[PDB]
Amino acid sequence: GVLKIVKVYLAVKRRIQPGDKMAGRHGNKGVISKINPIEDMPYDENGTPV
Amino acid sequence: MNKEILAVVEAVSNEKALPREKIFEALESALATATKKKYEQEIDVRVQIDRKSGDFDTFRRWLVVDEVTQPTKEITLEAARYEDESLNLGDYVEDQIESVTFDRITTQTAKQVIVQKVREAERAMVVDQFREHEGEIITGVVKKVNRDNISLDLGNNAEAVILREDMLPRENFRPGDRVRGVLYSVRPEARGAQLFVTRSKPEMLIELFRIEV
Amino acid sequence: EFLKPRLVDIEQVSSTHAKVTLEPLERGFGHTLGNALRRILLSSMPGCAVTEVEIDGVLHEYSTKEGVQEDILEILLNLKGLAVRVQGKDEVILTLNKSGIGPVTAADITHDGDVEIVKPQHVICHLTDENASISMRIKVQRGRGYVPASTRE
Amino acid sequence: VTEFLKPRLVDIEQVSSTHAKVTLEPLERGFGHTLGNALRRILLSSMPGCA
Amino acid sequence: ATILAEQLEAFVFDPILLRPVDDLELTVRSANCLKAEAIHYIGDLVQRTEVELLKTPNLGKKSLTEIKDVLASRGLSLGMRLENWPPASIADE
Amino acid sequence: GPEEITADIPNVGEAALSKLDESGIVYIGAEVTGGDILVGKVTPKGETQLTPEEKLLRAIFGEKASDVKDSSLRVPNGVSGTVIDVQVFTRDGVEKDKRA
Amino acid sequence: KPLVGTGMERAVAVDSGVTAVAKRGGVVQYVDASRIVIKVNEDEMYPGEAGIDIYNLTKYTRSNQNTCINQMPCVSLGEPVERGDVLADGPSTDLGELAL
Repeated sequence: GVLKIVKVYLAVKRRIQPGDKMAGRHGNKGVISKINPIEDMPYDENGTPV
Repeated sequence: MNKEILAVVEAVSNEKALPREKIFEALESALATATKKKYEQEIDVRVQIDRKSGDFDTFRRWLVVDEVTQPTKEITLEAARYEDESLNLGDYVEDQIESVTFDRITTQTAKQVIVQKVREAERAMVVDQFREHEGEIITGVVKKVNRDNISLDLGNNAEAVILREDMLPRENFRPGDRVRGVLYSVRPEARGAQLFVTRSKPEMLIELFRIEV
Repeated sequence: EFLKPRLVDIEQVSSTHAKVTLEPLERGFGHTLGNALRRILLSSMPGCAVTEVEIDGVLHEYSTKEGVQEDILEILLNLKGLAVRVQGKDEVILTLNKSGIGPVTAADITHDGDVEIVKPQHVICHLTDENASISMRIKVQRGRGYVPASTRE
Repeated sequence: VTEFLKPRLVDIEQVSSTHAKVTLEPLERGFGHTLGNALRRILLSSMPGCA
Repeated sequence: ATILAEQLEAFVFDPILLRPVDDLELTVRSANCLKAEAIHYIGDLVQRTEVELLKTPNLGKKSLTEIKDVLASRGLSLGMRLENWPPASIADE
Repeated sequence: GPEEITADIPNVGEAALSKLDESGIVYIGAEVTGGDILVGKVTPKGETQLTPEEKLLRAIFGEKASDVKDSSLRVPNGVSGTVIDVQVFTRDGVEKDKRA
Repeated sequence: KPLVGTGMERAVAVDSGVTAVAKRGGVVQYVDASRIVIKVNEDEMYPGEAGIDIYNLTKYTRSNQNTCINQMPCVSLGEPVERGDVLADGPSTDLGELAL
């Protein structure tokens, strides 16, 4: 007792935000807590921010 | 010409003395409103009232003017030169038609809009009823208690609003009590004629003593 | 009576980057003006990046076009990295037409009378057939900072 | 593109005349640190005076 | 603030009417009725009154509906008159 | 009776139905928000109540009872997206509509 | 890619089934985001059933965990490929390695 089935595929693009879980490959987990600007990052005596 | 509206015209329990034909137009535009959203504007209250027909097809209009305001209802004499100057200045000559808004669907929304149109007609009727008296020394019974306002219920399904500014300071009224005064509002009020009485004016007790002696 | 900084030498050592020079400064003002101007230059400078793309035979950005070995999403990333200067407008619409086997470089855009591409060797995508051609419209506008798609079709 | 949010100091909530607490709002994102650091290094490092 | 500021003093016309009638939102025959008098911009269509447009058989029945439909947006066909083309904001610069 | 997938839907206007085609199913490529309509489907009405004005539309639209209520199956929100692929499967015997 | 791997990435990538491993080596003839055509070398080739292989890649489709199992072609045109070699990278792969 069904006439027709309509299936629709939504394609969300989820970026990153404070609250996602990132982790390395050794057990160092962590909730990313603040997405800083570029300027606040500790840079070295070449210029590149970490 | 199914003649359903013919017998639907003569129901006529509550709209006998009320304008029958106007209620058909009302219900017809209400069948045309409900799920319309495209077209060009909306619908048209104006419609060739053909008593015989019953289901008057909503016709549009062109309104002959000498001006350029209301774009879908604008003619001139130079545009009337194509009709060989048959149009005169100021006429409401109709030159267009409209249809309906449907089915299963759209008709309890049409029932809903039919109800809306009936309500508007009822409001007009109530305004006429309150204009018949135009303020008198009538009584009433309180039913609801609003902020700085007292709702009263009279006869023939009639309600009156008592202002707290036109009331006594200490003398406080509540529901279940019966008060009497002279109203002074039956013309422009709000969606009809909000019966606004004033039980504090002198003329209020003018026939109060006359009722006794 | 503080000594005032004046620009002295602008060494354009390569085409991208340069070394401006401020002289003289009293002691303490070096790190102050350095950190201050660094933080202003990284924070908010008027750039000229891209906002909208309309490839011709493409409905949504997750599709694929017949005859180009990259997806439409990769074409959008390669156009996101486009380095372009505009001169006398708020926004501008660039037009791209290319047909034939090989790359679609950034120098194949029909340039207007004020838009100037600064790196014409930039690859966008690779056409890979004899009759298979892309034809897109690109929208490039001024702005400040980072304005993503989710805030603002 | 050049017209930012430009602040004005909303209050000077002060204790006795040689001490104060001056606020500033609204500043564009990331400019609180650069004005605090610029004014801090100028006041704390190089002011004219006598002692 | 005075010290830090002194250390930086060495550093620091209706548009749819002028638009074409072919640029209108309606179909191209609506503009082509105006183009029958070689009028391509809606300002020149505004330069004559709508009644003066009605004095030509180049306008048809649906064309008048298109005329009112375009003129409903308060952009064109309001009975305008200019010297030839330009008002004050249509100045050379 | 059976249900309807067509876009002639009560209680909705232009702002919902602009993102559907002429047969209910959303387009391929229409970037939707959280809580729009993807497939229009109408049958939810059960049996509520009526009044004198509800019986006034009886003989004027060829509707003996004209149902009793209507609400095109509209979806939720919380997620954005872009409709990339639509499948329509039809049990054999049923009329294929224009999009199938 | 992993800058610091263990060399075990190619076994996990090729010996799974997300990449499009070449069956018979040869010369690529037509690369596209949809398909990849290999022309089989003559020292690997059957006498009958003349034979140039077509790899239909799996574009954007739903996985079980609501990720996006894509395949991207990683070979150029006119490029030689050997038997037992990656042609199309899969999800979280790069040039036949394993980039999580």
